[PDB]
Amino acid sequence: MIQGVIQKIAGPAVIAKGMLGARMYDICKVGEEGLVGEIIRLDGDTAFVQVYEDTSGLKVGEPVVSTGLPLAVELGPGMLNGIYDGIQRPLERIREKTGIYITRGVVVHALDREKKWAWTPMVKPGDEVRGGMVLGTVPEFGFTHKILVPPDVRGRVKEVKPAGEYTVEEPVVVLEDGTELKMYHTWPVRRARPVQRKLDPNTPFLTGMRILDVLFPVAMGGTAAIPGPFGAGKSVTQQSLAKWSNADVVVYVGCGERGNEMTDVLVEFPELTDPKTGGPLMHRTVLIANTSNMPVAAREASIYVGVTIAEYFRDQGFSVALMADSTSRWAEALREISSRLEEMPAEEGYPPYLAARLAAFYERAGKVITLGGEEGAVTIVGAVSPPGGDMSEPVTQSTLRIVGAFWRLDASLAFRRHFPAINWNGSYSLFTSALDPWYRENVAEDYPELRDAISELLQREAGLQEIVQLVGPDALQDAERLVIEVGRIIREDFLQQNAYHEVDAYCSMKKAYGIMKMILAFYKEAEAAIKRGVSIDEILQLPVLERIGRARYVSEEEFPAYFEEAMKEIQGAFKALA
Amino acid sequence: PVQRKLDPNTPFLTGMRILDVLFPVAMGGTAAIPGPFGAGKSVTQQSLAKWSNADVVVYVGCGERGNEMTDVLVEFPELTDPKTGGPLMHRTVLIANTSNMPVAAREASIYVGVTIAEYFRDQGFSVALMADSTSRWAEALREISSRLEEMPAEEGYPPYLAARLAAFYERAGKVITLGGEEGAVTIVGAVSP
Amino acid sequence: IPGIRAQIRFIQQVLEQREREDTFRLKRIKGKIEAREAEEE
Amino acid sequence: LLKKEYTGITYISGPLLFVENAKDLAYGAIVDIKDGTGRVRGGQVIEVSEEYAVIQVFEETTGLDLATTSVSLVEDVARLGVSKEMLGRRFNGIGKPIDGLPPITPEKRLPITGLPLNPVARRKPEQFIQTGISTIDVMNTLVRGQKLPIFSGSGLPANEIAAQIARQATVRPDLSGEGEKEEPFAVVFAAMGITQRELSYFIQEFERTGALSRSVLFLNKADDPTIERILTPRMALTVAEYLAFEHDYHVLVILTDMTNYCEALREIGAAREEIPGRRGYPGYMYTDLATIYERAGVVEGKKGSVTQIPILSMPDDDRTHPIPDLTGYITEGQIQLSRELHRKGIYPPIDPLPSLSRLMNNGVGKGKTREDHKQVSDQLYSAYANGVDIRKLVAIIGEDALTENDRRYLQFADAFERFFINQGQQNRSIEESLQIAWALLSMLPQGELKRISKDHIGKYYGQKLEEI
Amino acid sequence: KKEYTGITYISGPLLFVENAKDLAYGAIVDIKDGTGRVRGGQVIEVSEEYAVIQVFEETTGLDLATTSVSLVEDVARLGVSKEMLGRRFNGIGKPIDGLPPITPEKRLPITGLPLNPVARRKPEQFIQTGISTIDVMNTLVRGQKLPIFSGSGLPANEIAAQIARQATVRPDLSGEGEKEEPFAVVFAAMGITQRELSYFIQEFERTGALSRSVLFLNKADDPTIERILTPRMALTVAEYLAFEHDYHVLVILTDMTNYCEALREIGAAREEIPGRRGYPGYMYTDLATIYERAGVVEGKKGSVTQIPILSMPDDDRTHPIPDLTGYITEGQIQLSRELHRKGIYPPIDPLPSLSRLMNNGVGKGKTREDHKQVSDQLYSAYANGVDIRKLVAIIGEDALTENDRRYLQFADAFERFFINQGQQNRSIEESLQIAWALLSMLPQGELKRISKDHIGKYYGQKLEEIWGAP
Amino acid sequence: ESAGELLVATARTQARGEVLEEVRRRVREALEALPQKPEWPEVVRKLALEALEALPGAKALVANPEDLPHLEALARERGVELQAEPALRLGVRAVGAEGKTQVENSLLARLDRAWDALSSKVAQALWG
Amino acid sequence: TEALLARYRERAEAEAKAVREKAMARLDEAVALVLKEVLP
Ligand SMILES: Nc1ncnc2c1ncn2[C@@H]1O[C@H](COP(=O)(O)OP(=O)(O)OP(=O)(O)O)[C@@H](O)[C@H]1O
Ligand SMILES: Nc1ncnc2c1ncn2[C@@H]1O[C@H](COP(=O)(O)OP(=O)(O)OP(=O)(O)O)[C@@H](O)[C@H]1O
Ligand SMILES: [Mg+2]
Repeated sequence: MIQGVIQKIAGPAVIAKGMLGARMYDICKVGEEGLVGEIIRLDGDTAFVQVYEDTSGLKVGEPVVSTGLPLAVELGPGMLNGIYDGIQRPLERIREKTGIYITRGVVVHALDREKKWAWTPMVKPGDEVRGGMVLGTVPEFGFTHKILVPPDVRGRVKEVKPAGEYTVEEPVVVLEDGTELKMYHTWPVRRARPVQRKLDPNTPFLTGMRILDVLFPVAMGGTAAIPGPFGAGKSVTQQSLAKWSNADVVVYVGCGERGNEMTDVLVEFPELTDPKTGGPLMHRTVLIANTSNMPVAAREASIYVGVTIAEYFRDQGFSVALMADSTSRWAEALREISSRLEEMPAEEGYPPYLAARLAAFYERAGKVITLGGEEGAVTIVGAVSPPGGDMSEPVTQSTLRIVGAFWRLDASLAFRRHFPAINWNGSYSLFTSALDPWYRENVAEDYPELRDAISELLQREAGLQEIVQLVGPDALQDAERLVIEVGRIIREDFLQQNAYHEVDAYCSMKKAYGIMKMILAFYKEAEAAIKRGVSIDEILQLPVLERIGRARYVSEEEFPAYFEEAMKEIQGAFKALA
Repeated sequence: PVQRKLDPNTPFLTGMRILDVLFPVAMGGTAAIPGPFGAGKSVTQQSLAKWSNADVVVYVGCGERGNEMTDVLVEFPELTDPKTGGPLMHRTVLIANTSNMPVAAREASIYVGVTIAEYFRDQGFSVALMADSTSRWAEALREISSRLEEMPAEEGYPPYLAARLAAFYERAGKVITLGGEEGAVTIVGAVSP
Repeated sequence: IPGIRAQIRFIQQVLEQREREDTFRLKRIKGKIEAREAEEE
Repeated sequence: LLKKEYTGITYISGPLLFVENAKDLAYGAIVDIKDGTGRVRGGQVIEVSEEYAVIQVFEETTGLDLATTSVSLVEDVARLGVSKEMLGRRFNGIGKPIDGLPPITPEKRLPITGLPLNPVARRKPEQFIQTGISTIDVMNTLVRGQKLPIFSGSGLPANEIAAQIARQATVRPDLSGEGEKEEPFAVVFAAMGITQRELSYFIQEFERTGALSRSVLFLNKADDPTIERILTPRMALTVAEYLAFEHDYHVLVILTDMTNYCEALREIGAAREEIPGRRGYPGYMYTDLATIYERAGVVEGKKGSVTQIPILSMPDDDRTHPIPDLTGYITEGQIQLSRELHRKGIYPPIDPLPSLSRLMNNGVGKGKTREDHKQVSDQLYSAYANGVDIRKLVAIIGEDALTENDRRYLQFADAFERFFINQGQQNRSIEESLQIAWALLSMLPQGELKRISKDHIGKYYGQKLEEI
Repeated sequence: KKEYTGITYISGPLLFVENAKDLAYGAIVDIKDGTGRVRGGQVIEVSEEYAVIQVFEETTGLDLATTSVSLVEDVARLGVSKEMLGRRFNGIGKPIDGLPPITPEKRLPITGLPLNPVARRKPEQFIQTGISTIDVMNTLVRGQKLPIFSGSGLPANEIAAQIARQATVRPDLSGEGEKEEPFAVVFAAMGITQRELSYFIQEFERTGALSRSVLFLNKADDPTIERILTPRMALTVAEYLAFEHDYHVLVILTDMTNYCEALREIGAAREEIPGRRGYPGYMYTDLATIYERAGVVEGKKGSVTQIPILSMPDDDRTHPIPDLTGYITEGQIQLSRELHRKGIYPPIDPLPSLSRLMNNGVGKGKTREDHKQVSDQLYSAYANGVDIRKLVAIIGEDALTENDRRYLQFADAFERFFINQGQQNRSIEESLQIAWALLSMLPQGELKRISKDHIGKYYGQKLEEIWGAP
Repeated sequence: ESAGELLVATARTQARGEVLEEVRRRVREALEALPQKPEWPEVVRKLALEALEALPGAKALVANPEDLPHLEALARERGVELQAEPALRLGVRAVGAEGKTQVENSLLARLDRAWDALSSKVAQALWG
Repeated sequence: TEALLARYRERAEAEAKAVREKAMARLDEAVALVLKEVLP
């Protein structure tokens, strides 16, 4: 390879010499300990390398070797049920190797080289192959993992390996051009994987929660954002997203969280069991963890590694949910790295290219037709934590400029035991218009109008909150009091949802449609009753209200009969009773 | 060069009630009219050009829209000279340097216009000058200073900006010309903060 | 309240602009000194 | 011709690389950089001297080295091949087709840098445009040759308004007395860091309308390299000028997001180590934006036209942010959407108070439209402003403390917001918009109509608002 | 004794030494002038032509002709042992108590390595600090980072000394596994003056807490690099003790603001470009490298707990120092200047404080069972009484609702009895007795946050501050 | 309705592209046979003269071994060398004095560099 | 309907084949012109 020696050490930056021919942004190993570094500047016979780890004890004259390749991840079987650091290093192997502390210079393979796999060939000798086609299938935790030929490789099959047990490193298929294709391939994290075409978002991304699904929906392949106020249930919402969503594989990234929060997420997850199979939820998750004291470069590259893994799984033909825990900490890492480079600050110290990086990261999400002709999609839900709850902060300004939905979390509602504590003011979704045809074809032909009526009812309640604060609910006119009572009914029977209940945690579209239809029918009946003469407190005690209050906690297959009974009770109750 | 400078004891009729009454300007005085975009600096200066008692009007389009000069060219020849009664454009000199024209010419346009105004003053006329925007001249100075690798002072402007501005504004004033005749120059400049 | 919030934002923007200008001047003079020391020798 | 290769690369860092002995490169020339792996990427000379030359790379410098990389000259100045057969074609924002069709045969090669139009060669814009939006047609009249950007926000539907304007744009020759029926505008659509959602919406709307036959799209997606975003408006404007002034087309030019263009310019300047502006932006941003905006207008002695509708998002809705601040100093007026009207469900959420049109006096009046137009617009401005300040007063003292005239102004403001501004997707005639305006103005006594002459009041005042 | 000569440039704190390719980056060197005086130094940049060394102290008598520089250590290391308890140090491990030097069992690099995240386990046990406001409403859990936010003139040092004197574990309340483990306290003081040093010495000596404490004392006039290095020394010693000899360690760091100022000075010394507000851009990483060295480890019985102490410069929580501290840590303790001026000690303000690990370290099997409900009810009642205190001044006391007078009395009693505990030490059960006694002032049925069985178990008691809760 | 003429436009465009690539591949085939044409020794000297005049002060010249005997007389009178090379088919390359600048002159590269200009001429000739 | 789309497909095919037949009479002349121009 290209080899040189150290000429000057000053902090994390090391100057090499004798490295004529080294390529930019390629990973270099500096010193006898093999510390990895990245080239940032070339001039003359000198390369400028940025060491990831600490450089104490190094001396001028130590060897420097360039690997000749940039930063990249290994793509193949065995990435499920795993925990990875910022640059895809298995933490469990590191623990079994160096104990409880992380030593500098540890070398491990992201994909275990010792495990056997049951190879199942799909191709035949003499076949033409092109990047993206399936070469075989390997079973993994109830999944049919398809080995994909690398995207750029095009050629003809020469030799195929019979079905049996083989390791990852063993070459399985050899092409007629002399190229050897094996169970895993490699991809640079900063180049997006190619696809045939990006389809528009036309189907919902079922998050399992009524408020999210009906009022601020996000489509498959869309993007979302969510603040992280303490004590608002953000972790519970993210766990429910991982558990109850449509996504076949879940990817979670920790990009600069506290040590104890990372311990919490790494302890909760093993005890979770998905409703699909009853097996451990960890069998569908890939955990990328980073604490604040870890090297900055790994924290910077964690999101790229995660999104590249999600792209690989999408190319494999799945639907993937990708969660970034706090892009604010990643932005802080990026700002620190930019400060190391002596770059002129743009705004609030942040580098000028931050918006471009955020847009480029968020664009990798979407629904596509893969190179193999299958269908896959990736959805990104990235949380942003402003300094003091201020949305004028540049990171939130950039993110809200490109995302398709926003979920304003709030601590005040959680303080009032309303869960999930997501405000209906400031929150907005841009996917409703595109989802309206799908809703008409799928859930009901009138669902958008029902949702609009619900939204208008909420707005009517919000339009007079000042008078009730001034006067009080007891001393009000019949119309205003009925509006506010129906609003409270909505809030505590359709928007709230219990995460720990056995049958209330997950809600389909038909269940919410029934809830909304019942609410609207009750409201129109109450208006007619007032028109023909009735008191509000007479309305409060009808059994239909107690029936709607128990409209939750019913079986999803028992919902049709319960809904029919509720509708009949609503229609009949307001004629027998005033 | 001039022979002697006199105090301004004659008003400069701009034709606007508020400016002619509340905040008057003299024949040899200087005025500054800053404001945001859409405030109406250009409209005010064009109205001054159309309705004023000055003998000759010099308009400098330093770094502004070309349509503004095009409309002036199209519409002035049909107007009436307030004093002599002839075509209005017969008394107007236009120096136009639009925004997409070379940047370094903004600085030269100001000096060319003010020199022409000084010449017409030396002839014995009462000349009014309108500078469309001195902020664009300041931007050109800043760009040149950046090319010279000078040290910035305030918002990147070179430290000698105020000296240039004072030198430009001090060419105005009612004087006795070297021929013994009387003349004056009135400078009204717009600023785009 | 809105007037106070606007004034606070105005003052913050002015302070940040002044800090940025100071940093730019410092880096420019540092680069000039580094040039005279290394390229000129 | 023959190609000359320079391999004396000395220094690579960030987006810039230095070639040692390439004395013969013209300033601003385009070059192609070839690595050891055979992949060729673009570039442009930004500074050349005897000692070396400075070439800025159009994309990332990953994979480049000082040993085997070589640079080849392309041309002295960036040029573009144009033709009439460009209509219905699609490009990647640098001049490369993406629609899968073979490359076009050039009619000419013209510089994307353009040239300053001679002011004496210009002619004053005169032609009324009927967009079908009352808040625009009546009060902020748009004229062919005018550049009228749109000031919006993150969630505000600026793209929808632009698409509606493209769908409904017409010239109405009958009112002006021309009598000449004219072909519809050719629409040049330029994208800058656009998302897949917005791009899909634009493509689907243009397909449904059927305007793709007359449209040229330069698509620079959000994941496309940022340095290439600089050129896309320049190429779009070059094509638009060529069409309008050599084939007598009437062109409408749409620029999706100048905010991305300004941010890319800021990044390039910060790499270049220039003097910052007010918020880290380069100090020459005014001239750069002018070189793009000034290319619209009409030309004396020719029949074509060019019209721009740039779209930009104000950071944090700040009208004093350098992007809208510098944009407003060049363009003849702007349209600012208000988040409050969007919250109140009004569409389009156009706020008429901070909006302005600087060419309305050219294409409005006797012989072009109804002669009462300007007075009606001015009176509407006055009445709306008084109503809004009365509304601000009401929140303090309560409703009951109002007088009758102030209550009447409040009622007029509410009716204005609920009827005039709010029209949805429907298309309104200019006469219908004037009728609605007069119906609203009927709510006030004849003593209050100070701005309007007696004759127009006598001719048009007295009708009811119940017509709609 | 590989020692170099040939100084070529001295200016301020830096000096250049040529032909020193053997010097390692970050090594510690000794600078000797012609008179035999030896100054310390650290190598900050190594190049082929010369190496750059930053002097610890001033350079009054140095010169280019007779100066000599010799290596000491490739990387900073500190000898550690189980017998460091009861000793004082100047911040670089040099003893200052006049006793003979210790025996180094091993030498450890002070720049500790990060913990493996999969090795960590959830904090589950609390610590009795002896202060009611902290032990009851803002419980500190073993493995937490709970900074104490203080003002300028506020007496934080007294609180630090009181905590160091009164902190202890409560293995009795764990029910099962009733056997105590060794406890130790590591004290780090940065940028203190002579009077504060004397006060700390006297406080640690009069009571006898020195027998279970290790002190790292660095003065304001001492070299800056020593101030930078001191917290790393303290945390290295704490980690060694806790994770080798099964010790429960509590580390108190004083005036992280002084550490931040020293970091700013050093960053400006290395000719590094200042970041936002003049502080280094790598400040977040540097602070994380200090805070994140505490926690609990699977398979080990020891622990390390940190209580950073910092004073907000202009009382601005948006100042970068407290802002980044809030990003990294798990709560804060707020000192109220009004409480200080009213004669209440310790002047802890319960409303703006928070403990984010509080819920997971209290309850059944850990503390008295009714801890969380009592804490919530006390917080709500105090917050409700505070606003009535202000509304009385305008609407009058006679115009209050009957419950409002009770809330007034409750707020006054809470201030005069719960917060204002003086120098006395309180058990957790005594603090909860005081809390229940104070709650008994309110009518029953106004305690929405407490379960009925707990009310029946613990209601009906008069004030115990006078009694002392026997 | 407009989609109907979309197919017409796409079909005509693809047919035009097919015939234009037919023209380009035919001229590519013809030019590769030009070295076999006896006029090739008469054109190699013109090519090398152009390459050498385009780079004042060139140090050496590179060409195929088959063409070296014809260029040998031209090299000495200009005071330059001549280099044998497995590559550089049907062309010559002029290297600079310092070894950093090179000038390439072959017929096939000229074809690509002139196709953009001459595409309009070819289309007009086909469809005049 | 589908009849219109099929008719437009057939007219497109007719136009494309007519263009090819038009260019088949001067393919050789185009080759001669380009070989003339690319030759020095
Ligand atoms: N949807 C929900 N249904 C029921 N309980 C909920 C729900 N969301 C949150 N909770 C309650 O809140 C607890 C955790 O959420 P909490 O409000 O404490 O904030 P959090 O997720 O820890 O916040 P953050 O990650 O922002 O610090 C749960 O254990 C439960 O008691
Ligand atoms: N005195 C006036 N009478 C009528 N309209 C006016 C007047 N002043 C300004 N306007 C209006 O202002 C607009 C033109 O303003 P103008 O171009 O003069 O602004 P400006 O302050 O010079 O801006 P810029 O600095 O951006 O060039 C038109 O809409 C015009 O109707
Ligand atoms: Mg103007």
